[PDB]
Amino acid sequence: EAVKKWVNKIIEENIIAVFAKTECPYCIKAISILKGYNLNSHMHVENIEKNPDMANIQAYLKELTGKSSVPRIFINKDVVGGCDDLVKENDEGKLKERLQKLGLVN
Ligand SMILES: [Pt+2]
Ligand SMILES: [Pt+2]
Repeated sequence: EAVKKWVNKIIEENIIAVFAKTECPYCIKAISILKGYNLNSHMHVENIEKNPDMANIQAYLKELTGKSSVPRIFINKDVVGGCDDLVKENDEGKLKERLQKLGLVN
């Protein structure tokens, strides 16, 4: 239960929640895209590889999203998914619409 509660608190306390790991190019790219929207104040990045419970965290992220890979991206508890999902939403205008509805971008 403790792992699930830990992941949940990260997702609930931060509007933009990103689970990543060390030296992960698509993590870095996703985080960079999000920071380009000046989301820093409402973003939290958790490195789940530097964690004794990495497998449990990944299994729970898969239960929540369908995939165990990082990056895993949540916006106001909604599953965005991975960096490719973020790029699709960004290119098609859905990311900006998300952030507008949250008051995060004018
Ligand atoms: Pt943070
Ligand atoms: Pt691992």
